[PDB]
Amino acid sequence: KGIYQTSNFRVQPTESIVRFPNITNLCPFGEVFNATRFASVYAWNRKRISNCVADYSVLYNSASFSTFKCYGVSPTKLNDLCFTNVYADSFVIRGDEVRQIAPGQTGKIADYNYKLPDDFTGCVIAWNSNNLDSKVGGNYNYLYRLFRKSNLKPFERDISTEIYQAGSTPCNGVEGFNCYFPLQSYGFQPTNGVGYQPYRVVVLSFELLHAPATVCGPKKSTNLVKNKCVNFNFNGLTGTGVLTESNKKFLPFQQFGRDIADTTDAVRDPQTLEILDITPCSFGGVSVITPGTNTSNQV
Amino acid sequence: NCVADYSVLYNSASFSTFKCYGVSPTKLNDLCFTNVYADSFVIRGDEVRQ
Amino acid sequence: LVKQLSSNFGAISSVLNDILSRLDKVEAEVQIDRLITGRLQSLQTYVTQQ
Amino acid sequence: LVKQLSSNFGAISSVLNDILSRLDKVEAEVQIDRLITGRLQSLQTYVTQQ
Amino acid sequence: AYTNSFTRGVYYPDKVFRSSVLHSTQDLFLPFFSNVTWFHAIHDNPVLPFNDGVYFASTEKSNIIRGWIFGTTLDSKTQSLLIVNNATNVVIKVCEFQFCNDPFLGVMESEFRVYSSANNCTFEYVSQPFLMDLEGKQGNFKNLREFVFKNIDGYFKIYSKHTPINLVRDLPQGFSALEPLVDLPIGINITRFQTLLALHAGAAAYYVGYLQPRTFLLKYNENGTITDAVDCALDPLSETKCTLKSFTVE
Ligand SMILES: *[C@@H]1O[C@H](CO)[C@@H](O)[C@H](O)[C@H]1NC(C)=O
Ligand SMILES: *[C@@H]1O[C@H](CO)[C@@H](O)[C@H](O)[C@H]1NC(C)=O
Ligand SMILES: *[C@@H]1O[C@H](CO)[C@@H](O)[C@H](O)[C@H]1NC(C)=O
Ligand SMILES: *[C@@H]1O[C@H](CO)[C@@H](O)[C@H](O)[C@H]1NC(C)=O
Ligand SMILES: *[C@@H]1O[C@H](CO)[C@@H](O)[C@H](O)[C@H]1NC(C)=O
Ligand SMILES: *[C@@H]1O[C@H](CO)[C@@H](O)[C@H](O)[C@H]1NC(C)=O
Ligand SMILES: *[C@@H]1O[C@H](CO)[C@@H](O)[C@H](O)[C@H]1NC(C)=O
Ligand SMILES: *[C@@H]1O[C@H](CO)[C@@H](O)[C@H](O)[C@H]1NC(C)=O
Repeated sequence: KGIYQTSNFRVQPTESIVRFPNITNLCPFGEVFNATRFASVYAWNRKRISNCVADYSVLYNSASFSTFKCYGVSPTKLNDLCFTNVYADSFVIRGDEVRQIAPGQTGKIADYNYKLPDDFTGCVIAWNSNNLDSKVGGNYNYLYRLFRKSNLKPFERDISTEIYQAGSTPCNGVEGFNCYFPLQSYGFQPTNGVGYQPYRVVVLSFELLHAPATVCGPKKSTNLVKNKCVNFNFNGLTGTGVLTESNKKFLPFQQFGRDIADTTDAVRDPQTLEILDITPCSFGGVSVITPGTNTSNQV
Repeated sequence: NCVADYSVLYNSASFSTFKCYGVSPTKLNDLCFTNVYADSFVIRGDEVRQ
Repeated sequence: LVKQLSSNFGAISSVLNDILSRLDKVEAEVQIDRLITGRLQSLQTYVTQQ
Repeated sequence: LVKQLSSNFGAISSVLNDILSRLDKVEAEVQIDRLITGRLQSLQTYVTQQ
Repeated sequence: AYTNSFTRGVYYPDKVFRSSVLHSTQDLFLPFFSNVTWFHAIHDNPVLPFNDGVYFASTEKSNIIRGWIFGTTLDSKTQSLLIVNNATNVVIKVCEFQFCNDPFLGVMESEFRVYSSANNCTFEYVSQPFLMDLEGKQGNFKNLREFVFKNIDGYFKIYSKHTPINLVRDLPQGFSALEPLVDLPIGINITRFQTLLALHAGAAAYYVGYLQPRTFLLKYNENGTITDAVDCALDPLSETKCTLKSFTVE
């Protein structure tokens, strides 16, 4: 006989709400992966991808890439997720060095011409180019830096051509002992070994939300229903709760609000710039008040 | 009884594999040892993993 | 106790939904386990103090 | 409590400086996390008993 | 000369809305009551080091200060970010600029002498047209315009706030938070910078401070505006305030 707390009532959502920016443009991935000329790794290109609808299933499922490795994100979730900006770092490297384009890795390339952050979120995409970039008599248009005074911080582009002083002797452009150039090249030939063939590598740097999003996956939006418990998705950030009107004056640069626990407090709708409070739908403990089962089974 | 330099062996682009346990390849320049032993032999390629 | 929900405990993010919405199962289960261990420890500390 | 500083808790070494001086960041952070979990648990046990 | 930085150099660390809460964050902020250098442009535009981020502020009445130059050698040998405000369109370029012996935007305007060559350029941006002050005027200043310029892992982040003032001698006493405005992905190693003054001489002043990694306790009111702040390393009392996460100490 007594009162026991046995379970928890939680209202379930009735319908889903999927919200994304109302953009009718496709992201120009073809002009980057299928390009006439790639930049050298010492002077790698960084193209900004923004204000468009992307589709990462085509690039992932296509059986043409030599490598497809993602950090922070998983390749099958990119269709749901959306970003404020995407940057494509495009350059050619030697095959055995593909392993060096990574956070936490070291070497002469990772430190001198293309360094990644150790918290990098995004994907390293690579494929061989033995039938496009390599030539007979070798390809000498690809230069990388062999010597640097210091090691690169993440995403620095050291385009300098200053002559290296391998000793205390000032060089001023002389090519002798203790005076070498930092620029060296590969001779890519169709007859060279696998590890010595050119590879075209594009690193996709993804910036999670912190501002209005412009590059979102291929997912259609739905209508928004207020004052009901719903399973919502606002620019890829999902959760369950009741969406209500609010009096919170967000500044033009603020997109999301947060509570003490870092959960979302309110969101600004990406299509109509209004603030919706998110209050998780009503819940509570369920207790059973009962006489002992030796008397009655009524509760 | 000597001064070693492991940056030359590590940075050289000639080794098929360079795998270290207990220590990291960029710290070997700072670290020092009572003795180092070099176990030298030839194996078949597919057995390198063994 | 509430403030502890903001901690990462070694995970990529303190928000569970943000982990689940970007990574698939295999590694995500590891990231979730990190948060479960930390948050469960937080509750045990709270209950002991109470 | 002091004796607990001598425990490895699954790490390659109980001495934090000995981990940091031989391994670079990526795996070392894991080895350090093992010691942090063990030593933090040791303090919580001490405080609870006190 | 130099003056005492009176409650300035605080910006919103991120773009998340919070209200009626004191939130503790560690970032590169201008320390409270730090010393900031006072420059004059009557009867200059020297080169200062760029390091760990720079706080810049100016008080204007005739738009004398119109731009900034950032880089390492500033002599066409390395990449250098150039920001120019030419009264109509804001122009941002990242080129290996060959700079003039004395860069300036002189007066209406018929001289554009800040550089001479722009080759091997990797980025250009132009904002919308507008109109700005271009006449040489006098009197008490009306608008104090504060900026923060910092470079983290290749992203050049610019924060700013414009506010009316009625004060010429020094910084107004009061409190005001700086919102973010621009984030430029450039990837350039910046060690020095220079400002650009409009010369007819001028009569305006500007301030240069430097950022350090400090922990701040930021107070967001019910309207989500930062209304106060504690520099957690300013003094023992601020340290106490940080420990208790409160602005009142029993
Ligand atoms: C923006 O979203 C609304 C939602 O109904 C849609 O009607 C409108 O056409 C969208 N804008 C564009 C340019 O398609
Ligand atoms: C690149 O070209 C090939 C064939 O020319 C095509 O199948 C592939 O989809 C293209 N890539 C992109 C990203 O459009
Ligand atoms: C940036 O340039 C300065 C020269 O003023 C140099 O000392 C520093 O090492 C450079 N940074 C890097 C990462 O090389
Ligand atoms: C509870 O059940 C036992 C066994 O059936 C019975 O002997 C006892 O009297 C019951 N208690 C009450 C209050 O009826
Ligand atoms: C700033 O420096 C100047 C000279 O270096 C000095 O006279 C002045 O008192 C200093 N102010 C503060 C607040 O330290
Ligand atoms: C200021 O310089 C920019 C640089 O391109 C130019 O586009 C703009 O028209 C100039 N404004 C003038 C001359 O008023
Ligand atoms: C710019 O790139 C060209 C490419 O041919 C090169 O010759 C030149 O030296 C580089 N630097 C400058 C300052 O033009
Ligand atoms: C918050 O904004 C409202 C807008 O009407 C204003 O009346 C109120 O005074 C603001 N809060 C404070 C503390 O001033």
